[PDB]
Amino acid sequence: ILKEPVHGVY
Amino acid sequence: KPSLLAHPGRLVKSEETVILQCWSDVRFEHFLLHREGKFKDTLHLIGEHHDGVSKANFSIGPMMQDLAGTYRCYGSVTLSAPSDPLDIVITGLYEKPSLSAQPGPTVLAGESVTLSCSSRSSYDMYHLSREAHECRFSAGPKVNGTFQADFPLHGGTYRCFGSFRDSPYEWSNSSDPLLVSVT
Amino acid sequence: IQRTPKIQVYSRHPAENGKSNFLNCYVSGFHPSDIEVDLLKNGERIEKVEHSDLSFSKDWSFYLLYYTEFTPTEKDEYACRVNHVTLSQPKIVKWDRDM
Amino acid sequence: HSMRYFYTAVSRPGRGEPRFIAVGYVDDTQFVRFDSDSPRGEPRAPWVEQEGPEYWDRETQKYKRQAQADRVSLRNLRGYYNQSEAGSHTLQRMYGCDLGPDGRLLRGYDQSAYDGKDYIALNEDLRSWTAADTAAQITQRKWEAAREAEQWRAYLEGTCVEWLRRYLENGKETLQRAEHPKTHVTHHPVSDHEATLRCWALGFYPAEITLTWQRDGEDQTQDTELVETRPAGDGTFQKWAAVVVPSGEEQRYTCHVQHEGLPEPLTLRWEP
Repeated sequence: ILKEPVHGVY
Repeated sequence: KPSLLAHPGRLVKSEETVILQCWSDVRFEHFLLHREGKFKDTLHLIGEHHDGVSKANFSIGPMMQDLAGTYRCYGSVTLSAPSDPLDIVITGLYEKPSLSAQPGPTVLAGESVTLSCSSRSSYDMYHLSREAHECRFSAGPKVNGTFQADFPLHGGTYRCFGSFRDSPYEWSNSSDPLLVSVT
Repeated sequence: IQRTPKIQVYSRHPAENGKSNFLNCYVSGFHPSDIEVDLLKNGERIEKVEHSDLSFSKDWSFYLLYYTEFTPTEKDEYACRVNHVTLSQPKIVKWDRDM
Repeated sequence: HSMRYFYTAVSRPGRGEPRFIAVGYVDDTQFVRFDSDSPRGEPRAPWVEQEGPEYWDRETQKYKRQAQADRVSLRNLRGYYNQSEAGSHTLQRMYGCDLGPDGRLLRGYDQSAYDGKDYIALNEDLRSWTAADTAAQITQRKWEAAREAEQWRAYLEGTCVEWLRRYLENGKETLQRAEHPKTHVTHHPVSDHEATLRCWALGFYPAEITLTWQRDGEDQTQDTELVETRPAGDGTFQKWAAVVVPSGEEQRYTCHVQHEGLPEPLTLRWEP
């Protein structure tokens, strides 16, 4: 299952 | 020049929607909304006419980082002067700071009140709202590991937000509301 | 960082003239990910060629498998044409049925 | 066993929005793919084709959101390095979980590269990052204010492990069953006094293999030509190892094949 894109903006 | 207003305000929480209202006295039959920022855009809307006011309601969708920046609106009769810039920020991307008041939240009229926004997170900048137009750069790390700024300041509820210099339109979660009672 | 691709041309199964098979071109070790890979039958681009989805190794370099169904003969020659920013000209590697 | 995800986002300056490609593996078996260039999460193995249509809608949604976060990330990354608008740039991320013989977590990992160069990695404790350079320190600082380290530690220790063990049950007949290699040796003349011996390993899964040439039982680590392990296309792998021997000394050379799907190593010998 995919990791939830939360606030992972670089 | 036309007028550009955010409803309910230019501070939009992530994943929430805001409406920018572009309205004029001149009868324009079309309206342009242009964002300058990380990702630029131009939005086209027909334009409602009622009592000599020409108006369009741009709906800015689930707020994301690419929709944040400086918006301008224009009217055409088939381009007008630009409406003054409207900076629309996104908030809620980072952990929320702590808002304090020395001497205390309740003072008597005439006592100088100062607000301290602080966090363990290394915000470069801190923003003071009540509506927001106060930005004070941070100082730190403090021995505590805290990054903090002070806003020398009748009455209201205050929030403060952190941000980083590279993205001036991307702020932290709001601090808990602090109510300054000037009695 | 720019990395020239490694190219291997081969079959899915040992070549047997007259039997269905798949002709593969494995390109790996390359960076950036933009790569042009053709499979050639007697010098002519094969038109229906598929490839795997982009992945990369631990050193961050990419790899892709291009492949097409084919029946080896004794009369036909096969190759793989790779083009990449690190290449002066397109690189052709011929299919050796024992490599 | 492990589950790893590979993101590749590539800016197309003036050729559209950044292309985002993602693939998910369970050991050496891909099972999912996504390409922003109607972008859909798609199964690539039959044991995930058995998740329902709500699993896949959720999957697609996260994918399209990762593509929108990567599009902003690459716009930030170019800003950090004062890079121009016209140039294409690459953002890669690999993450996932390993498991131990107990079927529970051994290690989690999450590493990123910018234009092929290490950028930020999650430390083993799954609480902190290492920043490769000063640009990656801005990202670390934002991820720490974002409280990302925990999001990831909840992924890597919880849902990454739970879904790997569910994938491995769903594919037990394919994923938990090593396929040993089919081996043979070929022979070619080399000039007037020499000859090539080529040791072949085909049809093996997983991809970890060791082929070794032995002269009288001595390792010929030097003077052995070892080709990269290559995908066959049917889910199995191929590797050969050649050595150049003198004509007439071929009988002294043995090829040795080591693969976890084998209860004894394979020894091979070309005989004339």
